[PDB]
Amino acid sequence: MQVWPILNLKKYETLSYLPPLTTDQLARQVDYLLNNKWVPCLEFETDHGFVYREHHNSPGYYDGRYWTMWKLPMFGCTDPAQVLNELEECKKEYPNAFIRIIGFDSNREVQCISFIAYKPAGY
Amino acid sequence: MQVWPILNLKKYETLSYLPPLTTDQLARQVDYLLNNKWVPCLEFETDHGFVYREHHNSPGYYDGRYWTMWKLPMFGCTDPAQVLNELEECKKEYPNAFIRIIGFDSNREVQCISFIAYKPAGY
Amino acid sequence: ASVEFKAGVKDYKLTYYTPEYETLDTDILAAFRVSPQPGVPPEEAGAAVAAESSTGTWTTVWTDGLTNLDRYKGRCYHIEPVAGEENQYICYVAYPLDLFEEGSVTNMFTSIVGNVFGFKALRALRLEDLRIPVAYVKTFQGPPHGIQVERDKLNKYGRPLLGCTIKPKLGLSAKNYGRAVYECLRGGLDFTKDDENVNSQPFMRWRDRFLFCAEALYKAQAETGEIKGHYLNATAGTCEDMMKRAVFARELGVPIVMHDYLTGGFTANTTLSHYCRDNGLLLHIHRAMHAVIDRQKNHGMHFRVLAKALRLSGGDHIHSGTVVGKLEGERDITLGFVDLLRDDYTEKDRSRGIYFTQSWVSTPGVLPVASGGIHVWHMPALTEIFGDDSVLQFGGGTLGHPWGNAPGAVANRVALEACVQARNEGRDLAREGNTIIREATKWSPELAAACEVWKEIKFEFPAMDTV
Amino acid sequence: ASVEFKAGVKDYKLTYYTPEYETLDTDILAAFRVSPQPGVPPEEAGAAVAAESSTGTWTTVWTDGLTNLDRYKGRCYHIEPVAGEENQYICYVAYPLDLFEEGSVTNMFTSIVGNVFGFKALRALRLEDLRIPVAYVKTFQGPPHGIQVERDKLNKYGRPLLGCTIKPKLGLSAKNYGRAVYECLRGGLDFTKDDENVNSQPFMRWRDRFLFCAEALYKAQAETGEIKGHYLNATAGTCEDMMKRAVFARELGVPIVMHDYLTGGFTANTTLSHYCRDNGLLLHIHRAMHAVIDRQKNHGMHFRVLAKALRLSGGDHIHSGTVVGKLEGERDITLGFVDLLRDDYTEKDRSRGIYFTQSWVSTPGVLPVASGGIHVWHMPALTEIFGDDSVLQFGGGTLGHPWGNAPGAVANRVALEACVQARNEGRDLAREGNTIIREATKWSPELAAACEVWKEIKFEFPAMDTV
Amino acid sequence: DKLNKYGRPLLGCTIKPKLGLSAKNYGRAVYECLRGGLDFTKDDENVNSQPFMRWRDRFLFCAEALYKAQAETGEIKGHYLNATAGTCEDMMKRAVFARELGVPIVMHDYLTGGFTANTTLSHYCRDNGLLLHIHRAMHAVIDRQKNHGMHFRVLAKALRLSGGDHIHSGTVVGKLEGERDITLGFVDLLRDDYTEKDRSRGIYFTQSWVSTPGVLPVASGGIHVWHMPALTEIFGDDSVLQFGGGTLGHPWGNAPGAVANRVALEACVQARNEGRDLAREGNTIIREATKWSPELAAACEVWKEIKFEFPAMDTV
Amino acid sequence: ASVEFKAGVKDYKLTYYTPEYETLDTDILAAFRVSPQPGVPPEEAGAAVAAESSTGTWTTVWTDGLTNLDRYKGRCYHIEPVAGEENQYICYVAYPLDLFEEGSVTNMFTSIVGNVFGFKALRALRLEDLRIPVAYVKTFQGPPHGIQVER
Ligand SMILES: O=C(O)[C@@](O)(COP(=O)(O)O)[C@H](O)[C@H](O)COP(=O)(O)O
Ligand SMILES: O=C(O)[C@@](O)(COP(=O)(O)O)[C@H](O)[C@H](O)COP(=O)(O)O
Ligand SMILES: O=C(O)[C@@](O)(COP(=O)(O)O)[C@H](O)[C@H](O)COP(=O)(O)O
Ligand SMILES: [Mn+2]
Ligand SMILES: [Mn+2]
Ligand SMILES: [Mn+2]
Repeated sequence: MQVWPILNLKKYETLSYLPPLTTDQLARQVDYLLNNKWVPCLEFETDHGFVYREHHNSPGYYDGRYWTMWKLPMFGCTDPAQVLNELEECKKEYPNAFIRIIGFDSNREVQCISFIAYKPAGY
Repeated sequence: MQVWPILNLKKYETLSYLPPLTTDQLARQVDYLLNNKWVPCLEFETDHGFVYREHHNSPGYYDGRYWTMWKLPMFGCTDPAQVLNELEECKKEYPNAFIRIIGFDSNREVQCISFIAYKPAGY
Repeated sequence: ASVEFKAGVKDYKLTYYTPEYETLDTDILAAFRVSPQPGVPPEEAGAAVAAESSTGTWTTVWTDGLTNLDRYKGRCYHIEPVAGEENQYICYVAYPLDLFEEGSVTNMFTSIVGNVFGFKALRALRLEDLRIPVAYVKTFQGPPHGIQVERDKLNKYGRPLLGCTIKPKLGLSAKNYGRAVYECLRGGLDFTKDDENVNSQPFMRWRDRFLFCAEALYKAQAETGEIKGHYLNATAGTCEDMMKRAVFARELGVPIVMHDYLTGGFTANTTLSHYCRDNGLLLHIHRAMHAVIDRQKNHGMHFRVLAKALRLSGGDHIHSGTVVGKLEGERDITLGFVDLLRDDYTEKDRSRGIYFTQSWVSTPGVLPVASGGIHVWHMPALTEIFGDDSVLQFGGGTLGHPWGNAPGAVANRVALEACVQARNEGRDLAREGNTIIREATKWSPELAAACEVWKEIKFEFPAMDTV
Repeated sequence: ASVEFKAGVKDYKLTYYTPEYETLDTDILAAFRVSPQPGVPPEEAGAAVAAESSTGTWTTVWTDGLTNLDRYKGRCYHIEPVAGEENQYICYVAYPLDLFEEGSVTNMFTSIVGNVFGFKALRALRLEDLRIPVAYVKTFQGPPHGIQVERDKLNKYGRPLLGCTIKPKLGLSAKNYGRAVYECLRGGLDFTKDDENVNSQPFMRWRDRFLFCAEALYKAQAETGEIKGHYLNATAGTCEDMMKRAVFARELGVPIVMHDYLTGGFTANTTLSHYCRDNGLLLHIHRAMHAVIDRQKNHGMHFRVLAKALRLSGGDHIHSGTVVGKLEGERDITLGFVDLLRDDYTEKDRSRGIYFTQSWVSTPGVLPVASGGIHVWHMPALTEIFGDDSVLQFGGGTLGHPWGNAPGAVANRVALEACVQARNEGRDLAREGNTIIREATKWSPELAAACEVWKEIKFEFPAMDTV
Repeated sequence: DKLNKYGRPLLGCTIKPKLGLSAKNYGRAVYECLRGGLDFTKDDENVNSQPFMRWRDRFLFCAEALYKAQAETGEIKGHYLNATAGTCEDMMKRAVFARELGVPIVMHDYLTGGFTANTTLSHYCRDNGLLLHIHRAMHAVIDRQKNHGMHFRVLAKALRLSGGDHIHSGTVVGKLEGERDITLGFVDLLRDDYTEKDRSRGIYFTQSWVSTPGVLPVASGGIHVWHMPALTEIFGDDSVLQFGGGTLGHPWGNAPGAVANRVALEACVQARNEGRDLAREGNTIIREATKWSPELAAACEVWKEIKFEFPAMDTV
Repeated sequence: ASVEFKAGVKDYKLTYYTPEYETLDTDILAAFRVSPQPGVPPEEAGAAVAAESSTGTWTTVWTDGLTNLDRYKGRCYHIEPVAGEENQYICYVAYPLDLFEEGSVTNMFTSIVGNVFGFKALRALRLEDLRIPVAYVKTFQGPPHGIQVER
């Protein structure tokens, strides 16, 4: 019987309960994104890693769901390496920021993929 | 006339005003738990050792009433020693956490014992 | 078939004394101590009580023929003479379930107790016990929260809960009223109390007291780190005013409010209890006026009848007597009705006052509250008599300490916890209670102070209501 | 101004027995009949009763210094030995005005009778009378309408009004309740009424009853040309339900509703009285459960107090007993609380039970209602005891008649008008009453038939609470 | 979007035992389940307001619990508070307090509650930003048999119209009856704008929804971690998977039992994204994840040979 | 008195088949016509109906130790075979009163009749009669006026 840790066990939605992603594994997800013809975008947040409710308590309302967009969504991106190169660029400009990769489906107008690409130190 | 202290006088419910418990005194308590046929269980918290109100102000609502559960209530336990070793295992893994021993009554479904059994340093 | 109408008075016993009757499980059952006037047969007296509390009157009415009276009539199914008494009897009356309005303790008392005690033919009448059938019990909401949910909401386990009642009873300003609550609560007392007579008055208006009491209880809770309450009195002259006070306490987020159900009346209490259920508020019940009804053996209603009614009407706490304090308390009688308030099932025990077996079909329990002339020396006896599921209230005990409230609270908290430890470790509280108190004085500066002020104080007067 | 704090248990007589004190006109005064436990001085008993009903606790509290206790403390100012009784004294207590919430009968009883009646130190306690100061009387609205407006609203002058309780008490159907009301009212009765325990029940729900009683009432009014009323019970387990019944009666446009103010409670009764004044609805008050409190001389609370409490809370009618009927009422004591209900000023009279002089500063009178085991032979005596301002209610008396309700109603109306006529011509109803009844049987067969049935029926027993 | 959960099926638990728990133990159970990685917990369909647990107490305790777990996980958590009741008034009082609590999701049983109360509640949830989870209880009284009754696809289209954000769809592989091709058909009716007629899947008519939002299919009932590759492959990412016995039956407790189901699902999502076939590699994908996850490794040992295989009463 | 928690599936019949049980007057009784699938014993099917209508699920859960399941469990107290039928039986299930919400037919049906009818192990299920206790009857208002008042 092993007790699940209660401290510093912050999580990051999809794949965060899995072992940390290798660079090859991160590329695999970006390929699953591109093969599904979903638009890749990069999103980074420094101030608030996780959700909070400062401004309102209304059902469905939370703060911190929105993050800052890196550049623009890469429409027409046929190459996985652009997403990878953009990640390294986002990392170098914002080393202390969480960064995550999101996939846009135009037909359902919902993100189909979101996973954390980079975590700053202490995380 | 003596003035009761203001600061660092946080308390821990039942037996907290009493002088600090000898290992013999703690064992006599869990012996009282087991002889009443209540089921022992152990609870730990690090971040919020005292009650607070964050999410609601409604009557009867408070935060920090819920602590984390160490393993599972020891159903079928007749041995105080097993309870006592279980406290030790919790402490080694959670030295900075408050830890309490509680006892469950199935007939009334109410905890029939709660007492602090370990405190982090400074407390 | 039908029988002809014949106008005139007939003896009650002809239709309302039914020794052959086998009580239905749905019937409400009533245990009456009956003292007939001279010349009245015991059977006629018991049948008169059952008649004029159910369907009968003094002369024969034709309209009886439109209904099936035998179906609806209250019946005296047993007469038992009282020990060591002449011309006093115990008469058992069974009332059919249809006579009673669902959910109304008001209606139940109106029928069972409304006119019978005034009858010229009876020297005296007392209602000792009521057996409420489970099917009637289900129609009431009961305590808003009850024993289990209240402990869970306050996160307080393993000991009796502790309170003090602010004194002087009347005359304190709102600011001073609050200053008292904080000082009391920081010393370790779980609850502070508005006095039962404290509503809204020229010396202290209710909203100011509600507000100031709120600040004090929260400040004390932050210092202690233990959840704290102060019972705010919603007892008022009108329902509108009663509600107004209940809504404000809901705005403040405080946990507990109180009502005097007898002086406020059952109708108002049920209404409040329904509001507390809906807004998460604990409801503490004070039994003011009960002694006008329940002190005397020969006449009145026993408190076990009124305690039952409050469990049905609704309350999370109800004052139970101390046995050892200033107001009257009989250990064996009290021990019976503390179980009737607390448990689901109680066997008839004539030695403990219970005339019928009563079952609550999981109606929540009421927390018994002990208050009135009790000090730290009383703590071992109290903890044994009432057990863990009780609330102990030391108004004079807390505010009578020479060092102050916060010390006076520590003394009672140290006393109870030391008593609780002993019982857990196997010491007998009755035998060693004073020795347990005496050890605590050696390590506790506050508890020592308390102990010398009240060592000699004891209330030992002969009791007026014995089983 | 300030004296030291010493923690300790003092005699209450040190602070709360003040035989020199002069009662202020704003004070509430109380006469308690105090029976101390053997070995308690009478002065300590008086002081204890004054202290724990005002500002006192068992041991000395430091907060007492924060307020000006002498301004707020209840005071035992006169102790009088009750002749013929050892260890019984009449203890007069005064209470400062500021102790009371404005307009709350609830609050007043809570202080005066809340906890004191159960103190071990006293064998028994009884509150015999209260002097309520005019300045507090002015804070209550009082009766919604009162004697003058109700005679004016109904166009009824020059005689006691006439009522009838529908029997069987329980178990009639709504439709049969209405057919009963119509026949009773078409025979010359002014009012019919729901029994006190008739609320809403599985055999008859209220909205059906109200609806049927409305039709019957109006049919009776058209045939007679005389205004008619049926008291509809609004008593209920909650105030929401109480209002729901009151609201529908207003929609029905009926004249009068009824409440059981002890079993429903003073809080809900005050609510209902204010709705009645707001909607022009008459309030008839049933005194159900008073005899649990007031039957006995040694213990409890005399009806005088509860009758004054009602005048403040509010009711246009209140049952007063019959003297001659099946329920206990002593003529001389009944005459006293009748004038307390009906008149603007009543000077103190120990011979009639009145311990204090009471003024009502134009608070309207309450119409006293005599009900229970009275028949046509009682009519001369009833007219004499109660005068023109009363309501005479015959339940068994109407429905027990052999020809039916409508003949039974004619007997009672006829009996009454013959008594009024003879009284007005100068005859002594006491001496001549039977001659007047007999005279009227010569031209009224309805009365002749009622008289043969009840000719021997008397209620004559030894009393339990005489002066 | 409101919950900020993308890329995978959502995970739920049904608190057990079905009836009998106190309000406080309901909340300890909710907190332990939610902190292990489950997105949602839920009131069982029969849990309304009862002598053993009154709703307002439940709502409050469950609210404190989901906020504790959400604070420590960094992830939005939800508990379906049951609004089902005897009258619309009682139903509203329950939905009203949920809103005061600011919680994300409430639930109704629309067939035992009825369509009139359900459309009332649906309209309240839209007005107040509340998600509505619909339990299809009593349906099988109507739709189990081929000769008599209504098929659940009629009742499913009725719920999409009445209004619901979730509807129970069946597990196919679990303890309750569902045929894979039929369940695939009414799921398309629940999620998409257009479904062509497919007699092989029980679709007798072409149906268009004219941009009415889709409903999330919910799979619940006797499923465990070995069923996870099959559920993920059947239902796709737009679904909710609910493990009651799967979480609470775990031998280490609810938090470990939650971690097992969250680990298992994400290992399937990764494998599927890498191109592996969940139907063919399901056992190896769970098994490979057991080497690094002890919680997953414990649950597997307990529910290894547990399957639900029986003749179906209604096949195409 | 506690029993140790053991994780894993057990048969329904061990906990929820009680031929010995004597029904209380507070209990709700239900008469189910049960058609088990081939290879399913009648006792298992009757006990499965009770379990999944009241307090049971497919596998053992630890939370059962906090409550008194025996006070709250529904029980198959009797099983009688149907005339002229094979693998069809009349199963009698007793549900305690506390399981049900006062005044709510919705709750009564959600427990008794909510999920059992879809179970795979069952070919068919019918609910024939309900014995509603009088204590539960009293919680309901019933007809607004009824036959007498209507006439
Ligand atoms: O006003 C009072 O006397 C108390 O506050 C106690 O005073 P202390 O705390 O100062 O002793 C209690 O309400 C009484 O016990 C009521 O009697 P009962 O318990 O019979 O209802
Ligand atoms: O319920 C009854 O018995 C009555 O209707 C009288 O019945 P009958 O008229 O049929 O005798 C009255 O309420 C009693 O007189 C109570 O009287 P009170 O409170 O005034 O003493
Ligand atoms: O009561 C139950 O059994 C469940 O809570 C699942 O429990 P477990 O997770 O412990 O199996 C669900 O309500 C059913 O899955 C609903 O079935 P459906 O989706 O067919 O309506
Ligand atoms: Mn008091
Ligand atoms: Mn009457
Ligand atoms: Mn379920």
